[PDB]
Amino acid sequence: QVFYKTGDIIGDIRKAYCNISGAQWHKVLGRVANKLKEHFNNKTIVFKP
Amino acid sequence: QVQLQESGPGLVKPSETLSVTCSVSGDSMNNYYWTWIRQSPGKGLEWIGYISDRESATYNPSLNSRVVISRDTSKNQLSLKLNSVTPADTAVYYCATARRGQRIYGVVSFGEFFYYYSMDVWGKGTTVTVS
Amino acid sequence: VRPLSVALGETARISCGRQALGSRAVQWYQHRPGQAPILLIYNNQDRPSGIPERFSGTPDINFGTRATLTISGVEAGDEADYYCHMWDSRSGFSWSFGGATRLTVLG
Ligand SMILES: *[C@@H]1O[C@H](CO)[C@@H](O[C@@H]2O[C@H](CO)[C@@H](O[C@@H]3O[C@H](CO)[C@@H](O[C@@H]4O[C@H](CO)[C@@H](O)[C@H](O)[C@H]4NC(C)=O)[C@H](O)[C@H]3NC(C)=O)[C@H](O)[C@H]2NC(C)=O)[C@H](O)[C@H]1NC(C)=O
Ligand SMILES: *[C@@H]1O[C@H](CO)[C@@H](O[C@@H]2O[C@H](CO)[C@@H](O)[C@H](O)[C@H]2NC(C)=O)[C@H](O)[C@H]1NC(C)=O
Ligand SMILES: *[C@@H]1O[C@H](CO)[C@@H](O)[C@H](O)[C@H]1NC(C)=O
Ligand SMILES: *[C@@H]1O[C@H](CO)[C@@H](O)[C@H](O)[C@H]1NC(C)=O
Repeated sequence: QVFYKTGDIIGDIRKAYCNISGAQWHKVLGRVANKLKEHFNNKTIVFKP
Repeated sequence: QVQLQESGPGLVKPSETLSVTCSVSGDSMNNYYWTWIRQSPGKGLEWIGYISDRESATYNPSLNSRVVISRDTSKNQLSLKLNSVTPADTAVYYCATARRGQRIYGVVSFGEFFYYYSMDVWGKGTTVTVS
Repeated sequence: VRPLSVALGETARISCGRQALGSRAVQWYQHRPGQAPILLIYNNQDRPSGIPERFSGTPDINFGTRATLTISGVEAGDEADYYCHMWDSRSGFSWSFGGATRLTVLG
């Protein structure tokens, strides 16, 4: 029975990350906000974490 | 150009305050950071402590601010001052210009970068011996 | 201080005792005892004015390589205590001036 543990890294320590498009996300978010405004009696749509 | 000339007393009484100044011409506070070289005849090379342009004091971590650094910019006699001196920290006080450049290996927002520290001009220094 | 050199006509390829961990950037100086020294090569690729082509240049790509110092055109100046002024990412600040190496020339 073998157990694989995490070993020390070699080189420079770096952090993981995720790159998402600059303006395409805001464009799609605006369209989704418009659809939500249609389906929610024309109110202002607020997103929060 | 950068010209160097010290005005240290040359003699210090034990456990007393020092004021070792260096004369520099042609430049001002902001352009050059000001570090100091520790050296002596037949001795090692070290930074006991040095001042920033904004009068911030950075020292040897093992030293832990044994000395206090203050200086004067109008006279250009930037000063490394020693409090509670000892023969252990007896060294020639080179007045050294310090410049910084940075090597970036990863995302800047994350903080993944470091300065490669350049050492261009070394001071003449002055010799002080504890009585 | 540990000496390391070789007779004339051969390059004394002194390598820094420190091992490069992470990104590297080294500084190289021509020292003088008790006086003001200068710098020769303060980057893996920087070749400032007045520096001939005698120095080997290793670009800092494909991490795993070693920093080695080789010199030619030997004179009286180069016998002084060299200091491999290295900076690396993980080790942080190098309060010491690196491995102090000296060149011994006799004949
Ligand atoms: C996600 O997006 C982020 C930005 O939002 C992006 O981060 C960037 O990533 C690249 C590559 O990973 C970095 O590029 C680095 O740039 C520096 C200098 O510009 C280079 O340093 C030089 O390296 C050479 C040899 O490699 C050396 O000779 C030289 O001395 C070095 N210094 C200088 C001054 O030239 C790095 O080499 C280089 N990285 C690589 C791997 O080549 C950016 O710095 C990062 N940040 C920014 C703001 O652009 C990230 O990559 C994206 N992720 C994906 C998966 O796409
Ligand atoms: C986690 O801690 C252990 C022990 O403190 C480290 O093991 C040491 O590793 C170094 C070289 O990597 C050796 O020189 C030591 O002899 C090891 N110590 C012992 C007690 O074996 C281990 O490297 C540490 N892990 C990380 C990622 O730093
Ligand atoms: C993600 O990768 C694709 C293809 O490699 C590229 O076209 C796109 O620009 C990348 N994303 C970002 C934000 O750069
Ligand atoms: C609210 O917005 C939707 C879509 O933008 C629209 O169809 C609707 O007419 C708006 N409400 C009013 C009262 O005009």
